[PDB]
Amino acid sequence: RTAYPYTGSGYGSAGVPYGQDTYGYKATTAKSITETAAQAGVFNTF
Amino acid sequence: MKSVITTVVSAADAAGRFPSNSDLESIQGNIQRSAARLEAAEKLAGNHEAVVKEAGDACFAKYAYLKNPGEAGENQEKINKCYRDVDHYMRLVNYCLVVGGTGPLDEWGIAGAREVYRTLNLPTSAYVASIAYTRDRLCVPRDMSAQAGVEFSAYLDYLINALS
Amino acid sequence: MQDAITSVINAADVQGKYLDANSVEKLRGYFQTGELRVRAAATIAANAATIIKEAVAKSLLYSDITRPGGNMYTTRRYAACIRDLDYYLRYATYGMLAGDPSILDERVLNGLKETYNSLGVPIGATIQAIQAMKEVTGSLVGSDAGKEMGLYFDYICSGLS
Amino acid sequence: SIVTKSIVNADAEARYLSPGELDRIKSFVLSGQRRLRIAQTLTENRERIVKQGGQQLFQRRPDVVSPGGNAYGEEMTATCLRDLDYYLRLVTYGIIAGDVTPIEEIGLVGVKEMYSALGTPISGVAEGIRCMKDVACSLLSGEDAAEVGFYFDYTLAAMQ
Amino acid sequence: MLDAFSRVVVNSDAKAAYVGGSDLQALKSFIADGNKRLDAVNSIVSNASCMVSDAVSGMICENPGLISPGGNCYTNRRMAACLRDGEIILRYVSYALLAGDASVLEDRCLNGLKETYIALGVPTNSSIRAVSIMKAQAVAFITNTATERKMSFAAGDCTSLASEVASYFDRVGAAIS
Amino acid sequence: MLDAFSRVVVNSDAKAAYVGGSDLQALKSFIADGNKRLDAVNSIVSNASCMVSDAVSGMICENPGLISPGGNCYTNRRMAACLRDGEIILRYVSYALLAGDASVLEDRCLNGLKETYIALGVPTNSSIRAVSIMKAQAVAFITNTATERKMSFAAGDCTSLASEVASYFDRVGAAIS
Amino acid sequence: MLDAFSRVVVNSDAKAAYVGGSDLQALKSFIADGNKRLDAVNSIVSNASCMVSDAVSGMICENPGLISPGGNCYTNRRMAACLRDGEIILRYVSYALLAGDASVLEDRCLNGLKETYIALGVPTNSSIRAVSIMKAQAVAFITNTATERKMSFAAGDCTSLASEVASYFDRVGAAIS
Amino acid sequence: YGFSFSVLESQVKNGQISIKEFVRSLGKSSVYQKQFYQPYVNSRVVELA
Amino acid sequence: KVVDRLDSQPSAAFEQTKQVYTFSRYILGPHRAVVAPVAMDPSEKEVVLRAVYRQVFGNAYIMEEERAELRVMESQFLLGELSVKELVRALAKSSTYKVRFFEGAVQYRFIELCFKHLLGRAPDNHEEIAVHMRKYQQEGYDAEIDSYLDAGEYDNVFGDDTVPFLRFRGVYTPCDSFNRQCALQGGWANSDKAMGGAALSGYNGSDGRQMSTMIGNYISGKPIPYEKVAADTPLKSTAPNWYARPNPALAPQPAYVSAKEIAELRSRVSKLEAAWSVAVKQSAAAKDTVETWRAAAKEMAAMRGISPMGEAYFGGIAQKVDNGALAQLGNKASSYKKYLYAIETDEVSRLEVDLEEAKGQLRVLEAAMAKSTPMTRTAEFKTLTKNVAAVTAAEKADPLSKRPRIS
Ligand SMILES: C=CC1=C(C)[C@@H](Cc2[nH]c(/C=C3N=C(/C=C4\NC(=O)[C@H](C)[C@H]4CC)C(C)=C\3CCC(=O)O)c(CCC(=O)O)c2C)NC1=O
Ligand SMILES: C=CC1=C(C)[C@@H](Cc2[nH]c(/C=C3N=C(/C=C4\NC(=O)[C@H](C)[C@H]4CC)C(C)=C\3CCC(=O)O)c(CCC(=O)O)c2C)NC1=O
Ligand SMILES: C=CC1=C(C)[C@@H](Cc2[nH]c(/C=C3N=C(/C=C4\NC(=O)[C@H](C)[C@H]4CC)C(C)=C\3CCC(=O)O)c(CCC(=O)O)c2C)NC1=O
Ligand SMILES: C=CC1=C(C)[C@@H](Cc2[nH]c(/C=C3N=C(/C=C4\NC(=O)[C@H](C)[C@H]4CC)C(C)=C\3CCC(=O)O)c(CCC(=O)O)c2C)NC1=O
Ligand SMILES: C=CC1=C(C)[C@@H](Cc2[nH]c(/C=C3N=C(/C=C4\NC(=O)[C@H](C)[C@H]4CC)C(C)=C\3CCC(=O)O)c(CCC(=O)O)c2C)NC1=O
Ligand SMILES: C=CC1=C(C)[C@@H](Cc2[nH]c(/C=C3N=C(/C=C4\NC(=O)[C@H](C)[C@H]4CC)C(C)=C\3CCC(=O)O)c(CCC(=O)O)c2C)NC1=O
Ligand SMILES: C=CC1=C(C)[C@@H](Cc2[nH]c(/C=C3N=C(/C=C4\NC(=O)[C@H](C)[C@H]4CC)C(C)=C\3CCC(=O)O)c(CCC(=O)O)c2C)NC1=O
Ligand SMILES: C=CC1=C(C)[C@@H](Cc2[nH]c(/C=C3N=C(/C=C4\NC(=O)[C@H](C)[C@H]4CC)C(C)=C\3CCC(=O)O)c(CCC(=O)O)c2C)NC1=O
Ligand SMILES: C=CC1=C(C)[C@@H](Cc2[nH]c(/C=C3N=C(/C=C4\NC(=O)[C@H](C)[C@H]4CC)C(C)=C\3CCC(=O)O)c(CCC(=O)O)c2C)NC1=O
Ligand SMILES: C=CC1=C(C)[C@@H](Cc2[nH]c(/C=C3N=C(/C=C4\NC(=O)[C@H](C)[C@H]4CC)C(C)=C\3CCC(=O)O)c(CCC(=O)O)c2C)NC1=O
Ligand SMILES: CCC1=C(C)/C(=C/C2=NC(=C\c3[nH]c(/C=C4\NC(=O)[C@H](C)[C@H]4CC)c(C)c3CCC(=O)O)/C(CCC(=O)O)=C2C)NC1=O
Ligand SMILES: CCC1=C(C)/C(=C/C2=NC(=C\c3[nH]c(/C=C4\NC(=O)[C@H](C)[C@H]4CC)c(C)c3CCC(=O)O)/C(CCC(=O)O)=C2C)NC1=O
Repeated sequence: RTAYPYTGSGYGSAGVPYGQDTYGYKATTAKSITETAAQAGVFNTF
Repeated sequence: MKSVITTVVSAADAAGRFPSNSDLESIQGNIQRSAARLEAAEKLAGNHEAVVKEAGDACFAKYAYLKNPGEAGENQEKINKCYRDVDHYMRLVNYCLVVGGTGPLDEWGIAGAREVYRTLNLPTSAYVASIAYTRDRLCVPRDMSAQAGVEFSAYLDYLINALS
Repeated sequence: MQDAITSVINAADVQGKYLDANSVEKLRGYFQTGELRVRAAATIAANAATIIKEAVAKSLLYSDITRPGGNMYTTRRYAACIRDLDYYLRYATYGMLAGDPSILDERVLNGLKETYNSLGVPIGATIQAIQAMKEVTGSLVGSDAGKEMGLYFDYICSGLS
Repeated sequence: SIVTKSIVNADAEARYLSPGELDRIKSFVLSGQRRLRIAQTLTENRERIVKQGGQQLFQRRPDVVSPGGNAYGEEMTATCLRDLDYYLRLVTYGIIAGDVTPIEEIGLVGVKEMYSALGTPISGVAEGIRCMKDVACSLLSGEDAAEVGFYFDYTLAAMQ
Repeated sequence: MLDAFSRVVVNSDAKAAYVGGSDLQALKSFIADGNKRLDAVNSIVSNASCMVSDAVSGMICENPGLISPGGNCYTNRRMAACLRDGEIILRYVSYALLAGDASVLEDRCLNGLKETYIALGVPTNSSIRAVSIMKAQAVAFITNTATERKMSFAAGDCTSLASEVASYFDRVGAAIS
Repeated sequence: MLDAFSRVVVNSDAKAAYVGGSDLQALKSFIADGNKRLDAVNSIVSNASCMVSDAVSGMICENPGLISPGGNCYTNRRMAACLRDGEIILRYVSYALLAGDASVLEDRCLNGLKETYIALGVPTNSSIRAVSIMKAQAVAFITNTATERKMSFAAGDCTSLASEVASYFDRVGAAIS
Repeated sequence: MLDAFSRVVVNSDAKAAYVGGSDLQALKSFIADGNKRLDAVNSIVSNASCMVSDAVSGMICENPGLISPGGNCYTNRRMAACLRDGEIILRYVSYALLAGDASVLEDRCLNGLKETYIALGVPTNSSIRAVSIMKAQAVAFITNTATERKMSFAAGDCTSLASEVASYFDRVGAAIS
Repeated sequence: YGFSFSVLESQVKNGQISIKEFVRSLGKSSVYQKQFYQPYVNSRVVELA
Repeated sequence: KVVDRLDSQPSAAFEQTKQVYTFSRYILGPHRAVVAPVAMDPSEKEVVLRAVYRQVFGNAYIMEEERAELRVMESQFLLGELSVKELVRALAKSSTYKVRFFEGAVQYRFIELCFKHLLGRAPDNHEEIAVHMRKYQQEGYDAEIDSYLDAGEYDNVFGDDTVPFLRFRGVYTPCDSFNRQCALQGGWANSDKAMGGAALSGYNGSDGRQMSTMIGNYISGKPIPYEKVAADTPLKSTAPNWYARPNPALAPQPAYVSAKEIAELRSRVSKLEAAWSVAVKQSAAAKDTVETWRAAAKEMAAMRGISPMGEAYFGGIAQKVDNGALAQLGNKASSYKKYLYAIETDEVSRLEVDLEEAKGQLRVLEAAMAKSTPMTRTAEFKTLTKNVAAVTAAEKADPLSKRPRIS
């Protein structure tokens, strides 16, 4: 059974949901520029 | 990559000198000669699938014994690899016209070829029947210009002189 | 969505100055190639189906993405490819006329690599297909026109990577 | 299958399954013993159903195999029979699923885009499946040949 | 090592392609200003014996602890090596301006210079200033805005070769940082 | 490096013993089938130039991306290089079968092949596939069950040397993984 | 470095010229003696290439067991790391001298240094000698009482900056003790 | 009629846009306004909307 | 027999370059022979002199101002009565070779420097050094080098005509002899004053100790770690500049490595390694769906062959023939070019690219976790709930020690 399986449902499907997690268009989780850096704890003077 | 730049910056680097007027003059030749040798890099690129098709079957029209069982071109997969290799040698000649020297041939196709063609029992005379057919199918002012046919042929029979 | 003239006007407008000699210098450079781009976009419109048929047969036709288990097995999945490759050859035609790749990332590139990872579409085979599609496009439109149309193909391949 | 689209039908309508839907899921699963026998006949007859399938296909369409035809030479003719092995396989899925839902989303949806984009005459591949149908229904009784042939002609209909 | 012709070869080998009509407009424009590039290398190598003393002595008047005893320009043998790697770097940048690609910069000059300068104990931040004065000089010579020696030229734009030689010194200044 | 006689000598020199009659029953049995060991290692060495091309190209038909541009067995240098270490490994295994002791394999062939193949970018899982095809051939030629060549042999059993040459090939698999 | 004094934002579209909601009063008060502080950090970092080499060789020539083989500064990786760490420490005092407080020094440079130097076997009794030289070096340079080098400052006083920077060096020196 | 909105069936089958997005883009299409906008009056277009 | 003979046997009669030096890394970069001609221009005598000073001093700054003992040994060579072997012997007897690589050097550092300078290779085994240790201590250094260059090694692989070079000889008699080679001749930049650390231990760069690494690799059988043979490395200098799809050049070591990034990367490279071993057993027969009908579609299609050009007229139209070797099998240009596009379209190769890509990302991320106690971390990931526990109380793996105090 092929390793690079895929997404989708119905027939012609590999047993993996759409988008690998059933979400086609995933809402992002990143923050913006300056507070992705604020969380890193290294870009403090920046 | 043996080229016109990488001989004047390999000999100056071994000497430890700046690029003097003897080495800037050598790349002035890379402006006059490269007007023609890129034209033979462009006609060969736009018509590559018909050149190898017209050349690779002359390997099998001359040597018809390759389709016998036990020989090199015995089945479907080994015939497609034999047309693949003439596409490779026609690709490095397109790479050598656009480099400026025999760089992509002496490193990528030629070096080690006499050790793989003896180990895999490929006849190397069958390769030069396909390349020397391409040299004699060349009409000089019809395929390309007069000068671009000189540049394209001089890498072709250099590759013949490498394999024989 | 800016062409070469829109991008030239924007940069000259964003500083609040008129169109000086440098701004018009590039605009004259774009009008010189205006004749080349239309004929390039002319033949590409004619041989749209032929170019895509040549690219897939030359890059990924017989590889094991085409076979069962590969990423392109079912007929819905195969039919999505030539539908998908049609946009790359089409939007690249738009960039070749507009002379600016802003339309690509505006309408193609954004959310694209993030979408193929969701579906599990192989980005490696995708770029190879566009590279092979770029190779046949240089056959039709010529060398310099292929250099122009080819300049937006690898822009798609770069951002899609 | 009949089970999955009788569900998604009643799913969309915000309701459960009627007796008309549940007396047929019931009627289908008691039919399941007879379906596996029918698919079992076509399973290990693919050597004859495909090879005799391409038998009549070339006798009826010599253009596709003649020089210039899409399936010309030792290479394309092998793939010429490969597709018939595909479609013969999907008919075995449709017989066990009791519907062309497996055949629908495999080998039927957007099939004209593929074969038009491959240069293959789509009418020619339709002729191939019809030749397989006469070989398949010749291997079964009349009660079965009304089913095994029944899924082929649906594939014939969608393939043109 | 590569040049600007064979960088697009090994890029076109990555996509198993012929070098067709799309990529040759990148290279026929490269030989279109091929007379401009040789007019830019000639401004570098004609002042190259004077630029290396201009740049190493500019590092000394900024960071004078090098010539302080215990430093790294104190011993007179140790001073004469620092004039040598000012111009070996200028030899390999001028090959990279000549070839049009920074492979010979990133396979011969910077090939182990970072662990060289650690293991010799050379201060790396002063090696940045020895390099970057030669960046600010070569973009003054190629644009011919050097404030005490103007060279004769056919006039025209040259700012692409200025940013190209500024891109090769940043390749040096990042690899030894 | 050692052989099968001198392996039990350093085993007996660790306790400073003489080589007595209780130890020597293996070595007197070792020369009792010493005709079979030369009859075994002749069959590998007479087919060794086709054993490598059966195996390196047998790696190719399993993983056909190696001949694509990018894969590590593409260029005629690389194929002649991969064929070269196809027969270095086959030389030292046939050395190890002849001496009957795996010491000559592990200090001369395999000592540091793993860190070498990391540095060249050689994929280490594919080299197990080159070795395991040569593992299945050397146990075929010794037991004379090769399906397209039979050689003349005296009648009798041989599967001890087929097992010994099998254990000299999984040392190559364990060294580079 | 650039957070050590605050810069006013005067243009629009900023969110800090209008909805700043503050001005930084703790650092608006350190440009009230800001030129005298900026000359003091310029007195250190123009001699920071020479202060670290003098101080590390100062503890070598007073405790000569470190460059003995078996000592903690004999090999080249350890000798390069010892010159690196004094340079890093001299930078972080020069942050804390510039910002006017030791809160940058204690978490980025001193938090987890005594546990590090006992995890590597670094002699803690010798490293506190290496910062007391740099304590004595920095108060010579800030008060301009260095013997071999003077700098042309303005006419004034720089005690209570020299004792400020001497209060950081033992704050280093007890954080590793 | 063999009509096709491959871009819209793309962006809806993946979920990149809603059905409501796919419906609104269908309304502003040109195959729509040629069908239910051009042959009618703004009065009749409102009711057919 | 792919290689007929090694480089240690001399080149017989019929080649200009030896057989191992054709397809090795000899031909790519500047580690070649620059063998002196018979009579030569004093510019060409300076070319062979500048390669000797690069080779036997190992990129050292020879300080051309002095060249103190050099110009007698130069003028014996510029006449022609000194061989290039006898020049490179005489340079290895001078004071400016002694004060660089002998007055501060350990006898492991000195022997490993004479293997790089005089010969090409590295020292192979342990007792190869133990000959040259005992030959120095009983005969002295002047009779060491005389007994070092006049064995059977130098006169075959360089002769008395060519300068020494780094011998990329293809067949390496331990496999670590390639590893210690590239670790000694450390790239195009590093000299041996740098590599032995003679400058940093030096009192103002003068009279410092030439200490050595790799002494643990010559005593015990232990390979060189891969970072010294791939980063500061002559293979970067004689680099092919390919498109190598597993790129052999190591990434620079990242700041702020996390254990959360490694612990999913090790599970990913176990996921691909377990999936590669499944997919490689099904290769080349069951992955080819058109293979099963090749026995019949090759004999169904062997009817009415056409010998000249022109037939299959098909009711009276042209519809001719191609009659080549390719198109008699019906194949096209997209049928031999399908092998070049087998990286993104293959399945077994799809795994082995990302296996070696992610192991190469693992081997620099795991090796960047050699820094533990004061290292400032960061959280570049969004601090999700996925977390492995710290359950390390009792024995979980316990490698089998059956002889716990066996006595
Ligand atoms: C980039 C390199 C390149 C070339 C070298 C040519 C090579 C070439 N010429 C022809 C094809 C041809 N070539 C010629 C020319 C000649 N025939 C002769 O016998 C005379 C020597 C010569 C007159 C000048 C003619 C007349 C044809 C068409 C008929 C034929 O095949 O001979 C073909 C077969 C495909 C075709 O029809 O074009 C090829 C590959 N084309 C290329 O793209
Ligand atoms: C970089 C440039 C480059 C090349 C020049 C070729 C060279 C080349 N050819 C082959 C491999 C081959 N080459 C041939 C070719 C021929 N045998 C014949 O019947 C004819 C005589 C002749 C073609 C006209 C065949 C049949 C094989 C497969 C050998 C085999 O499977 O035994 C291989 C082994 C790996 C493989 O491709 O399977 C290599 C390296 N490949 C390259 O990548
Ligand atoms: C091919 C690549 C290549 C280079 C880039 C150079 C650079 C270079 N310089 C030196 C050697 C040296 N390099 C420096 C240089 C400096 N110290 C400073 O404080 C300044 C910042 C800088 C000068 C600008 C000094 C001071 C030495 C002397 C060390 C010594 O003699 O012990 C060495 C070691 C050589 C040796 O001493 O044996 C090398 C490799 N040479 C090369 O062959
Ligand atoms: C404390 C000591 C000290 C110096 C010695 C100078 C050194 C110096 N000169 C320049 C800047 C420059 N330096 C030169 C170099 C030269 N000019 C020539 O015509 C000759 C070729 C060569 C001297 C032989 C050039 C050409 C420029 C660019 C501008 C110009 O002078 O025209 C720069 C970079 C810009 C800058 O940082 O100011 C520096 C540091 N400045 C100092 O602060
Ligand atoms: C063998 C040695 C060798 C060289 C030294 C150059 C010499 C050179 N430079 C230019 C020619 C030129 N060079 C420049 C370059 C410049 N002008 C400026 O105002 C800038 C200061 C600088 C940019 C870096 C320009 C703008 C031209 C004219 C346009 C062109 O020919 O490209 C030309 C063409 C015109 C002519 O006939 O002179 C030549 C031959 N070429 C060589 O073959
Ligand atoms: C003394 C013990 C000894 C060995 C065991 C071998 C192994 C070996 N192979 C190579 C060198 C190489 N080895 C390979 C091998 C392979 N690539 C693949 O994809 C396959 C999996 C595999 C062959 C089956 C390739 C492609 C190179 C060349 C890389 C290059 O030229 O950069 C090298 C470096 C030498 C050089 O390139 O100059 C060594 C030491 N040689 C020895 O001397
Ligand atoms: C993709 C292409 C491909 C190949 C090249 C072969 C490669 C190959 N050969 C063998 C298995 C073998 N391979 C050989 C090798 C040879 N036989 C000889 O007589 C010669 C000496 C030498 C060819 C020149 C031998 C002797 C065996 C054992 C069985 C036998 O052939 O008798 C095996 C393991 C078992 C198997 O799968 O068959 C493989 C993978 N198989 C393939 O699928
Ligand atoms: C100089 C080279 C040289 C050799 C090639 C061998 C040749 C050789 N082989 C055997 C003899 C033999 N060889 C075998 C071996 C085998 N038989 C099989 O069925 C297996 C296929 C294969 C095992 C791998 C057996 C079983 C005998 C007979 C028992 C024995 O004498 O050991 C004998 C003893 C009997 C005789 O005189 O013929 C000799 C001399 N010895 C040498 O000195
Ligand atoms: C931001 C603050 C900051 C620091 C202060 C240093 C602190 C520091 N030093 C070392 C690491 C080291 N530090 C030293 C230094 C010394 N040992 C001695 O005997 C001398 C007394 C002294 C030089 C003055 C040595 C020798 C090592 C290497 C230890 C070893 O390799 O055995 C390490 C381990 C990782 C590394 O190798 O860098 C760290 C975190 N690094 C930092 O990031
Ligand atoms: C045993 C070996 C040994 C050494 C290597 C030196 C190193 C050294 N120098 C100083 C002491 C000092 N070191 C310096 C440093 C410098 N002065 C300059 O002009 C340069 C710019 C810079 C060196 C490069 C200064 C400014 C002082 C303070 C005394 C003074 O005013 O010079 C001290 C501390 C003395 C104290 O604390 O009272 C030591 C140990 N002394 C030794 O006993
Ligand atoms: C399960 C549903 C399904 C189908 C049907 C399918 C078809 C399919 N047919 C193909 C080729 C092909 N198909 C044919 C077929 C024919 N030639 C003729 O003359 C006949 C009319 C006809 C067969 C009866 C030929 C000649 C090719 C090769 C075309 C080429 O090489 O250019 C290919 C490309 C090669 C391959 O990957 O196999 C696919 C994917 N894939 C699927 O997933
Ligand atoms: C205009 C810019 C743009 C692009 C590019 C785009 C792509 C896109 N490609 C898709 C699917 C797909 N794309 C492919 C493509 C491929 N399979 C392969 O092996 C090849 C590498 C590749 C062809 C080159 C396949 C097979 C699917 C179907 C996936 C599935 O059914 O799971 C889908 C899902 C929905 C659908 O096709 O209806 C979208 C939205 N959308 C856009 O708006």
